[PDB]
Amino acid sequence: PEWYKSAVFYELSVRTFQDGNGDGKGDFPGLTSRLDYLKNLGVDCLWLLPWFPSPLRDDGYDVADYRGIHPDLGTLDDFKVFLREAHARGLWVIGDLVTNHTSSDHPWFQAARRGPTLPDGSPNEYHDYYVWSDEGKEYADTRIIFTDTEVSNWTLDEQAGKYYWHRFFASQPDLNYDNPKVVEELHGAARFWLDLGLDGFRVDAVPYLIEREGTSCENLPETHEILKGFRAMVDREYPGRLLLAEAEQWPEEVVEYFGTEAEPEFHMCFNFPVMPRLYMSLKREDTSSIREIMGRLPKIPSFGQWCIFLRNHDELTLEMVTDDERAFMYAAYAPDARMKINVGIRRRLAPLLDNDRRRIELLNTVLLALPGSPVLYYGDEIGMGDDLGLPDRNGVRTPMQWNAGTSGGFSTAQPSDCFFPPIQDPVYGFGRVNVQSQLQDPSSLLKWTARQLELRRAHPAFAHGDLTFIETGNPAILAFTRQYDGETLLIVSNFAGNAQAGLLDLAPFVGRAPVTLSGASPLPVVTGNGQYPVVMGKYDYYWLRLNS
Amino acid sequence: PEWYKSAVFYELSVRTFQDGNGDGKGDFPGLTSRLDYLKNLGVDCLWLLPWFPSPLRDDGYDVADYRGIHPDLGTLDDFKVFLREAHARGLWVIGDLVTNHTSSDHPWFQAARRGPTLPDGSPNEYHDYYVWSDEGKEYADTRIIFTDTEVSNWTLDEQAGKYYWHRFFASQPDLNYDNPKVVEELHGAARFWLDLGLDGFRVDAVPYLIEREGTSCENLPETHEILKGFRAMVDREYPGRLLLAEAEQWPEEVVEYFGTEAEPEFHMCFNFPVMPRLYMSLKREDTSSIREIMGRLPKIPSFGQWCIFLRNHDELTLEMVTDDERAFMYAAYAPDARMKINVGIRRRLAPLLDNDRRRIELLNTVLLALPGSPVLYYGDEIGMGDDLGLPDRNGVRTPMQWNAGTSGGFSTAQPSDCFFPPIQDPVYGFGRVNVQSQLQDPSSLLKWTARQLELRRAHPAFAHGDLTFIETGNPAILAFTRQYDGETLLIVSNFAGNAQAGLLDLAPFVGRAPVTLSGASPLPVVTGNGQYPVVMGKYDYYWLRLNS
Ligand SMILES: [Ca+2]
Ligand SMILES: [Ca+2]
Ligand SMILES: [Mg+2]
Ligand SMILES: [Mg+2]
Repeated sequence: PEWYKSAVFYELSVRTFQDGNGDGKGDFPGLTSRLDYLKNLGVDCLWLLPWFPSPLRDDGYDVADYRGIHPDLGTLDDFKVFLREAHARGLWVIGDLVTNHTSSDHPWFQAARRGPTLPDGSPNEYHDYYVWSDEGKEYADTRIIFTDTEVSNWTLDEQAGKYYWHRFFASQPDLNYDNPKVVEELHGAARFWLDLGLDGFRVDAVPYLIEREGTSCENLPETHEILKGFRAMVDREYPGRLLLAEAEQWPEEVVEYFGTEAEPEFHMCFNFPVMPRLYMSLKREDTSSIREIMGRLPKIPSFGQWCIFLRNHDELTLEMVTDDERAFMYAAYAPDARMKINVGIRRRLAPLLDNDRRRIELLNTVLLALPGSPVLYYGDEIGMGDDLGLPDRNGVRTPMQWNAGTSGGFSTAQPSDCFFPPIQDPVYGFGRVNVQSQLQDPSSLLKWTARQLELRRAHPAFAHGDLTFIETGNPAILAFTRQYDGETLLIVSNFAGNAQAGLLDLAPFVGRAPVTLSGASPLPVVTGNGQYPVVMGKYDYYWLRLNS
Repeated sequence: PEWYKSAVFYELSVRTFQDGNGDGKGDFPGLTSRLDYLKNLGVDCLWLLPWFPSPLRDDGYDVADYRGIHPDLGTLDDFKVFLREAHARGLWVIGDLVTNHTSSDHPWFQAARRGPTLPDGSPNEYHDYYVWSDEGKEYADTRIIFTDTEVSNWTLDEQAGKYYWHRFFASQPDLNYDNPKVVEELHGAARFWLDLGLDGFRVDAVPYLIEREGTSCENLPETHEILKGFRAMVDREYPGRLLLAEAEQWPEEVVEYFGTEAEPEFHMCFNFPVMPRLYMSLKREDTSSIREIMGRLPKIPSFGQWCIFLRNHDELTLEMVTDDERAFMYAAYAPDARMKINVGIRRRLAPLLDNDRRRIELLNTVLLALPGSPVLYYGDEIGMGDDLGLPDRNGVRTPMQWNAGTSGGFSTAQPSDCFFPPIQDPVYGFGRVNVQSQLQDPSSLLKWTARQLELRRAHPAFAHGDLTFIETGNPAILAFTRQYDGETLLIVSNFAGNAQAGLLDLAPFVGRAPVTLSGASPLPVVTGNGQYPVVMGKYDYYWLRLNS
């Protein structure tokens, strides 16, 4: 199998991970000094949030120069040196190719807003790089994604005197992909970084490339054609590199971003369908949704691989769930109106689960058992907290907490002088939660994560095997098998907060002796009926092999 | 039933709990301000460590005035107010009556070491308050209890020119209970405090009162008869008051300290027999030794109630276990030779269990479900650690950690200036393990202890009911029932570090459904055979009720 099927991804922001020069802002030298950490955690691949020059009105997803490194973060030679030292430690590295849009402050748009004609008479090449309208009347059949800041997907530019289109901030005008000169430019943006050694791209907001009147302007076929073109390029010109879709849609729509095998698109897609159901199942102590949503996922092509994740740098999205489910999830997980944003909840993993470690562990054993490659949001392995006094999703992006010293080890600058301020509240602050402490605690959450990644690493079934739900007879107990090679694993997870009993249907496994993946603790051999009784305490997870 | 059969006890030392005036030493004004915390924790009786005038050569167990308050700790009026404020909250308060010995700085011993006759010529009333010998020959049978420090229980006195007896430090001369004027004085001391309102006493070192040649000078008949006289005193003059005994002996000799319904002695004794066997059971993953020592305990009288604990201000003592048993506790639990003191281990509960919460929760639920009244050591409810850089068991007595402020909130004094210096290492120090953090943390070990004493309080079978083990068919799992009034409880606990299976023998409960005490989750009904399949994760505890 390909390398990315086996990997554990780890998602960090250069700017909030480690500061190297005391300016209060994370940078590449700082990241480079921390690399042994990620090596020894069990991480295989760094996913870096955007590092490009940018005015940071969406924290770097408003790219202003696809071919550089933001001054805050180091120089291009810094990047080159970090990329060298990552590969010297067996870490693959992938970027963010922000394809749908650029900053208002990108040269292309500053040039596009001059008009169709230049003041001499000749055409303005760059005007048609972007999406203009004289009235802004087009595409009304579309939803606004940033509901808490934007009123229209059309904004009037003062200079061009007409309306430009954007699915996100008006800082971030949409690029016009019916212009093949623009498709050129981002093949060329990709080649620039692929030639430097980068192993792949998270591609940003792929469902929103092409708009069309009288459609939802999401997931359209021509969008997939643009994306097949990217895969065609990378397969020919840089074999073995990764393409990783951020497609946040319903499951029938998400499987499309893989593509047939005769004409492929991405290699991997995030499993946005299950992420909200993991949390919902917890509060309801009912796993039905998990199995039904895993149910609506087709078989995917040979080269395909899901990226399973719990949280990340954006809010917990709720835009692809039922009106009912969404209401439930706010009631269970956003008690304060301050916790809500944009059809979503902006909290880090540990506070969503009340800092209860039995629950955090439970959800992480599922992340690593469900089929795919698991990606970890930085700091979620020491149990970091949110800071909601910060605006718009910055609250979950606070600086990494390395030790109990100045700014938690993030900078020698004072927390006031940090890009976002290091958390110091009595529960989740760097005085209580930091890596130093958990390296010297025999029992810490950092240690526990590393151990389960070893344990996952020691059974290739978890990364490569099939999935089959077995029926338990009690919706608080979710159970499934994963088979690959001789291995057949059995994973039983109790989503309720008191003891539960189930009656696992294991008729296909009569004769087999289940034992524990930690020290092969023996269980009764499955016999006759196939119907196996089990009892489980609070949030327990049995990880088991079915000999022979 | 009497109050002490229902109480939760909390052990603490006034000197290391709360400083009031920032002089570095804890004091009764500071303790009074924290009674809200103790009441809210669900504690019922405070047990205080000795608070008398003294030179603290054994943290005040070497007493130099029975009817004063050590000035480190306040005035006798500060003590009255504390006592008034504790009762005003429905809290009992018991003291420590050090009976066997007095400081060498006690007025008595200063007088007694002057000889059997004064200079003027009349007899010295005080000389016989202590046990003198001219040779040191006598009582050659006895063992030294402070094995690391004293070579001889006899010590020459420079001034009296003859040897004096001490079972503990040389600076703690033994009182002589063959003089009835000593029994007189300690009845009067005992009265002094009971007249002020104290709800009883822990009597210290009871086995070693009277010494007789040709015996071990422990547990003697004449030591019990002195003690029957104490019970008789409080029985008559102060009905209600608890007598409580520290008797660190094998089970048959421990049970003598209650002393039949005909002429009673103590209302309560520390269950020293089970404690080593709980720790040893956890590391063998084999609970047999817990059942064996509950068996060898004979039934105690009607007024009697065990005192169950895990840790306390002394070392985890091993003086009363096998050579093999002791070798296993030393190997499993004392990797540094330094952690050994006086046949036993000087470490706090959280270090002993590798700071592992699943394990701390395990033992504590066992503390709460075994018959007896449970006593908690101060700060093991937040998971405090130890400081081996202090001498002679003081490592487990560092100041309480209230918050992350100046000395963990124990004082405005710098930690260099505290009586003992607050713990500050990266795992257990007060920047990470403190009460502020855990009152604010939804899922803290403190909140856990409270929510888990409330469960205990909600079921009088825990306090009063019987005890019956059941057979589980797997020595890793420890099950018992407890029955009182309607209620039959069923407590199943896994002592292994990975999932275990067992077949519980529930034959006399067929037709009956076990249900969960938390959130009333019912399990499969016990049927036909009675043989109940169960599975259990890492250090699980099932607290169940049996309908109907
Ligand atoms: Ca677009
Ligand atoms: Ca004595
Ligand atoms: Mg910097
Ligand atoms: Mg003081």
